[PDB]
Amino acid sequence: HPARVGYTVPRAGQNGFHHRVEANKKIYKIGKSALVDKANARCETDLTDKTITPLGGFVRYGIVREDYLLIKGSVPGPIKRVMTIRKALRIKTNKAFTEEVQVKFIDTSSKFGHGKFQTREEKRKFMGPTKKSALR
Amino acid sequence: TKGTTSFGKRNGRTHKLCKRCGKRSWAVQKKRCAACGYPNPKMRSFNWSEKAKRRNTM
Amino acid sequence: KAKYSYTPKAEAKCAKARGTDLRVHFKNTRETVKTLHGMTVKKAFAYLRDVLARKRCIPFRRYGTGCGRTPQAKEFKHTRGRWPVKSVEYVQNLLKNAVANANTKGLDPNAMFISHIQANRAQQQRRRTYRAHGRINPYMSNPCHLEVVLVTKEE
Amino acid sequence: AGLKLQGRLAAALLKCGRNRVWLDPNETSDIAMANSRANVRKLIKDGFIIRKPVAVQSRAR
Amino acid sequence: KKAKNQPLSLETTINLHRVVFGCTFKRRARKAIKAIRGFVRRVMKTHDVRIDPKLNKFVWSGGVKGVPFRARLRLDRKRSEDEDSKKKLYTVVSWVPVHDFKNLTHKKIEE
RNA sequence: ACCUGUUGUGGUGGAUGUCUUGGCCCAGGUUCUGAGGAAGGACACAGCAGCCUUGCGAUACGUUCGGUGAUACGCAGAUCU
RNA sequence: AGAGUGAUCGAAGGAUGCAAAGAACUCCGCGAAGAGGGUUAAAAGUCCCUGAAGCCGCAACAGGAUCGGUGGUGUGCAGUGCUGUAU
RNA sequence: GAGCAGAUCUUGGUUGUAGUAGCGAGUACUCCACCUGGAGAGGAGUGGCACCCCGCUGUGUGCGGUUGAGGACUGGAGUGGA
RNA sequence: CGGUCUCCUCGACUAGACGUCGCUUGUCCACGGACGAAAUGCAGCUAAGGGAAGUCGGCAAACUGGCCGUGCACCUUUGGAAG
Ligand SMILES: [Zn+2]
Repeated sequence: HPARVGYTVPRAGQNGFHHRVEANKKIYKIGKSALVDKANARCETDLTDKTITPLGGFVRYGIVREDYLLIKGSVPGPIKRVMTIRKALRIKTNKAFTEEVQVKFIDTSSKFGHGKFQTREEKRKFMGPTKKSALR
Repeated sequence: TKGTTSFGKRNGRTHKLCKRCGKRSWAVQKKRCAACGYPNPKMRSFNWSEKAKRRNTM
Repeated sequence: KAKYSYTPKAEAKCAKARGTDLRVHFKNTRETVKTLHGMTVKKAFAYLRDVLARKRCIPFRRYGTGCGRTPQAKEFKHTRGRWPVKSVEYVQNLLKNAVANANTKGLDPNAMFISHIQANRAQQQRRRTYRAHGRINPYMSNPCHLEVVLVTKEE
Repeated sequence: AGLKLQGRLAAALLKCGRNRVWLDPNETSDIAMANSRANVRKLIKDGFIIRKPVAVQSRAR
Repeated sequence: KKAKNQPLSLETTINLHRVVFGCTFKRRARKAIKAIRGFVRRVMKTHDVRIDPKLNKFVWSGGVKGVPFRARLRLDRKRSEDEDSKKKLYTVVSWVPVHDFKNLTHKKIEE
């Protein structure tokens, strides 16, 4: 008693594809379109101009070729999914909140596998003349 | 065990055809028909079964 | 005898076919004919070809508890539909006999439509199924009688 | 059963077994009109029925 | 009139490893035959697809669960070659032993 | 479309009504089996017959003879006035 | 018949028609059927006198959230009969 | 032997459940060909066409059996032979 | 998918009539098909760090595993224990 299962009892069913709002996400970088910059993912330390698309492209996505944002952490949904980004509502006044962020390094290595190299030229210089390159 | 699996060992024949009553009631081991009692000259018949008489009457 | 449950205004403008002890599941033939009821003869035959090819389905409106939902049941404002193959083939034979009867009566069958297609539960034929713990249960075949009238178009 | 009788008779006459008998697929009709061990003998003489060489269990290894 | 309905002859490489991937081992080769049928149907726009017994032999050359990763096929969309009925195109898909699938793109016979 | 209902109709079903070469009951008569082989049980026997028959026994759905007097019959087939 | 090794147990099962006149022939189909066309007083069609209830299909019509029910009550509205009916 | 609503009543016929639960041990099938009333698949698919012919369009991973070509199982305490 | 008497019984690995695979013989028959195939289930496996803290209870699973050489304790009925 009560002689009915309640709404509070965990049952099996649909998991995922719910509408969620992930609040308080800091923007770490706004990079310009790669068609115009060609060096958008270069930072104070990098010596080669590089674009945020990694080696072998983003897995299941491709090249990034528009103005990109670097959100901190994870955002809902898969890739290719449309995320509305609103100005914050649950506003704090920590330094974590009101902190200036400068990116010193952007990892553009291959996410399809384990990428040891941040640049195809780095990969060349490490793995120098191969059979396919010496045949080209 | 008792049922399905011991019903498989049930070959053999306690009774076979009797030559007086042609019924499969003749016990093989003790050569005695279980229905008419063949070896003895009288026919086996008891008053406690009218049906059994009915099935053999003249 | 030979008595259908459909009175036509002019049976000189009709075509009739009947099937008895058809050895098809009734509950599927019922839905088949209920879908086929008002269609023209050409629409009917094309519909049956498509149901066979599984491109569109047969909605299971009444005798369809447990039937699987389909996107092909949107044709009839329903969601549960199937593709009853043996009954589609038997109703194909039924309508083919009715079309032959039309041709015999001297009638364009392509002008007629299906008026009063119908199915009935025939006599059930028993079999034995063998259940746990030494029980026996029946397997009754549930066959059907079929009948169809085609009535020529009125324009 | 299309050529089962002919396969059995041929297995007998060839002393192998129906799984080593080869019935000509391009002579299935004349093979099916066999009807007797004598006609199966004729077919075997004619080449429409063959004793397949025993498979290999080589011992070189 | 459509070229869909004319006799044709393509030589094309089907990649069967996209097909038999994550598939149940005991059913890989049956699935590869069904996929060859669906492939040839999508390509030659026919319903009569006839697989050569030598192409079946090749698909089964690894047994089940050992299907080759790709087969060079020859799709010949053929006239019915004998009938009393209507046109009724059909395609006999056979096997082309190539030993090397390098730069082997689709080809047409007597273009 | 589905459901509920009311009619009409069609199916499934075999209740009803009517009957009956059957039973049950009462009265009368007889009780008449067998080693000369009984009662029962087998296996046989028909042009087409499996079953049944208070049919029959290698003379095998029948043999002699009497009474009757033109059929028998599900098909045929020669005997019969 | 059937069941049990056996001693034993032991059912269900009647009705075409006056007469087989037992459904010729035609169309369609592989065929059964079916549609015609017939026999017959009638299909009474070898399931055969009749064919109830329960249940089911179909068509027509009337409604369709609510134990706000079945049923009762008093009207109403549609459909449907019945009885009487002055000059 | 004279009235049924009941007796876990007797016999018979049924209904929902429900086209539901299921039909999941013994590794496994595939291709061509022939056998078909049909089985590479249509009910008069559709436009000319006035049935022939020429076009277009649709066809369910597809019944059964048997040769042959493959893939596998039994693996001699056998799925063999008595 | 139970039970039911006897006989014959090949090659390779191996101690082998274990177990695994193959010639001879026989068979592909068990209702199937699609969809990578939800949840749950019955089965097969894995799993970091910890290692019975789980539980009535190390239940279940895991560890070990054949052979060769060296070698082996308490206790003992002198045989064993003992692989
Ligand atoms: Zn006796």
